[PDB]
Amino acid sequence: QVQLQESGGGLVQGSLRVSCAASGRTFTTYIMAWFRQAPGKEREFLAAMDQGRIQYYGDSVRGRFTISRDYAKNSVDLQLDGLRPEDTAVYYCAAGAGFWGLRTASSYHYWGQGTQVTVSS
Amino acid sequence: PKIPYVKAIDMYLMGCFVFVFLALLEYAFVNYIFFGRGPQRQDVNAIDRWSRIVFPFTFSLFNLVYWLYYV
Amino acid sequence: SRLNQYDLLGQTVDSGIVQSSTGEYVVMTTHFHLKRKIGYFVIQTYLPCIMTVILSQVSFWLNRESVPARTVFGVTTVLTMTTLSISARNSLPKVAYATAMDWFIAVCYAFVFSALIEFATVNYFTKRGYAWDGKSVVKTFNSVSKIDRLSRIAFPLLFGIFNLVYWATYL
Amino acid sequence: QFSIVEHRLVSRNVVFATGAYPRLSLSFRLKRNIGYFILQTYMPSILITILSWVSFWINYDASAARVALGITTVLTMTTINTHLRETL
Ligand SMILES: *[C@@H]1O[C@H](CO)[C@@H](O[C@@H]2O[C@H](CO)[C@@H](O[C@@H]3O[C@H](CO[C@H]4O[C@H](CO)[C@@H](O)[C@H](O[C@H]5O[C@H](CO)[C@@H](O)[C@H](O)[C@@H]5O)[C@@H]4O)[C@@H](O)[C@H](O[C@H]4O[C@H](CO)[C@@H](O)[C@H](O)[C@@H]4O)[C@@H]3O)[C@H](O)[C@H]2NC(C)=O)[C@H](O)[C@H]1NC(C)=O
Ligand SMILES: CCCCCCCC/C=C/CCCCCCCC(=O)O[C@H](COC(=O)CCCCCCCCCCCCCCC)COP(=O)(O)OC[C@@H](O)CO
Ligand SMILES: CCCCCCCC(=O)OC[C@H](COP(=O)(O)O[C@@H]1[C@H](O)[C@H](O)[C@@H](OP(=O)(O)O)[C@H](OP(=O)(O)O)[C@H]1O)OC(=O)CCCCCCC
Ligand SMILES: CCCCCCCCCCCC(=O)OC[C@H](COP(=O)([O-])O)OC(=O)CCCCCCCCCCC
Ligand SMILES: CCCCCCCCCCCCCCCC(=O)O
Repeated sequence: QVQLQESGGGLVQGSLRVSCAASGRTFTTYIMAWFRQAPGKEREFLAAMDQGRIQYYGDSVRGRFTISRDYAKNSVDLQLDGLRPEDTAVYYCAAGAGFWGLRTASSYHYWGQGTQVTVSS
Repeated sequence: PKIPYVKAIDMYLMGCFVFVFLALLEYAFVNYIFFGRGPQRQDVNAIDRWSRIVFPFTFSLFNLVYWLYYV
Repeated sequence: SRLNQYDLLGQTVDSGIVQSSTGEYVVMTTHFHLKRKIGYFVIQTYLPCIMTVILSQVSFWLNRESVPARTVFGVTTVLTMTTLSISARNSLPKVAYATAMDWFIAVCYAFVFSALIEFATVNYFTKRGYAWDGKSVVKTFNSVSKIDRLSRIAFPLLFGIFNLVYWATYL
Repeated sequence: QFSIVEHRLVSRNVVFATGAYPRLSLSFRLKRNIGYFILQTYMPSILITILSWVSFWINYDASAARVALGITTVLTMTTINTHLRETL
């Protein structure tokens, strides 16, 4: 079975780093991405990296969040700087070749359990 | 040349393959009707006589359809 | 759209950043979404393999006393599957892992192998070396093999379930 | 077909007769993957060889069946070898 375990903090007053380790399959050729889901059931694209180390970002989090990949370890990391209260949400790690997508959740065939992140002021 | 989609040559070869497959299945049917259902009863020649006419006629009809639809 | 085996569904246009050893660079990207055409492989590979498996299963309906007929039939069916598998894999790139059509071909090849083994097992228990005379009500005669009788159900059923699982998994 | 097991970098001065010339070398160790060959070549050969043993369980008097089985297994193995030679 293919799993995407997610690690990272959940409470910050702030900087954070959310890591995602993939097991069960080698995702060298796949586009590894991060999605956000705030309360109300809407999934938001945040960042993505492809085999060419090319970083795509959403407009809402452009220049703030940084996505990186460790191809040897088959993992993807998302560094979050400049957190605000509205960033409180569940962050999902996703992988899959981007067909009709690269910004749509439907193009990713693998998803992580998710990580809750909260910010308090 | 390798053109990966269906062409007229593919249809003709497929039809001929289906015809030879059906001839072999026809003999299998004859053998089953004789040795399989035969003990229970107590005409395979009728089946063979039917096949001798139907197979050439059906193949001729297939050839006519192929050589009219494409030419 | 000068594509033979693909359908160009559309394009997705985007922009991004690449952080290389020499600095950060803006990279403008487009993604052309292609879907392969399946009809060629249906007519040339899948469907002849299916009919060859059906042929290999038709052996169960012949009388058990036709030993040379069924032997030649099964072994020539194995040869036909070998030819079809070779021709099928001639038209693939040399990837390592197994494609879906490779699994289909392997399963069909295993099916014809098992059909020939089934005939061998049926022949092992055949007693008399002569078939039904044609004018007797059952001199004794060989009974219809139980192995053949339930193989006529088991083999097409298993092939149908495999076909359903295969064509639901990928389509 | 391959997977890069390891890559190495080495810098060395080749001591040529005129003098020492600098050199760098980037080496890759490639391991071939056998999923291709387990299915394409090994499995049909093994199963044809297994089918060739079915002749032993057929009665000795059934000459036509045993002969057809053996010689057609020979023909199938020849076909496999020849077409494998062509493709590889
Ligand atoms: C694939 O296969 C290729 C084979 O073609 C592999 O290539 C060879 O790789 C190995 C390492 O994997 C190389 O070994 C090393 O070379 C270094 C060079 O350092 C030296 O160079 C100085 C000049 O710049 C030289 O004065 C010193 O001395 C020796 O070196 C000269 C060469 O100039 C040589 O003639 C003698 O051997 C001298 O004794 C200086 O040492 C060398 O340092 C390495 O040795 C070290 O390892 C131990 C443990 O770390 C260390 O403590 C020691 O100091 C020891 O010296 C080692 O010899 C080799 O040179 C390569 N050969 C060629 C032809 O390229 C490749 O690695 C494989 N890769 C894969 C991925 O499979
Ligand atoms: C007893 C044992 C029981 C075992 C059970 C056996 C059951 C048999 C399973 C069959 C699966 C068939 C494959 C189905 C895969 C789905 C494929 C499909 O969607 O159909 C089209 C392709 O096929 C095609 O047009 C190609 C069609 C070729 C038709 C050739 C006629 C052959 C007639 C001879 C009789 C055939 C039936 C025999 C089956 C046993 C799609 O393409 P489309 O249209 O969008 O665009 C044009 C095209 O060129 C590009 O796709
Ligand atoms: C697909 C699942 C197949 C299950 C098959 C299993 C089906 C099964 O269990 O039946 C028994 C079978 C032999 O059955 P089979 O019909 O061939 O043999 C009949 C019977 O067993 C006696 O030999 C004879 O009756 P009798 O003594 O004279 O009264 C009769 O001859 P006759 O009376 O006409 O003269 C024979 O026809 O032996 C195996 O187990 C095969 C090994 C497993 C092989 C597995 C092959 C895959
Ligand atoms: C006793 C019978 C022996 C027959 C063997 C010899 C057959 C030779 C037939 C010649 C076929 C031929 O050249 O037809 C060409 C024309 C098209 O002409 P063009 O204007 O395109 O150049 O027509 C066409 O468009 C191609 C049609 C092909 C016809 C197929 C003939 C079927 C033969 C039945 C064999 C039993
Ligand atoms: C390694 C397998 C080779 C090919 C298949 C040979 C076996 C098929 C014939 C079955 C013989 C075994 C019958 C056992 C019945 C008994 O108990 O006597």
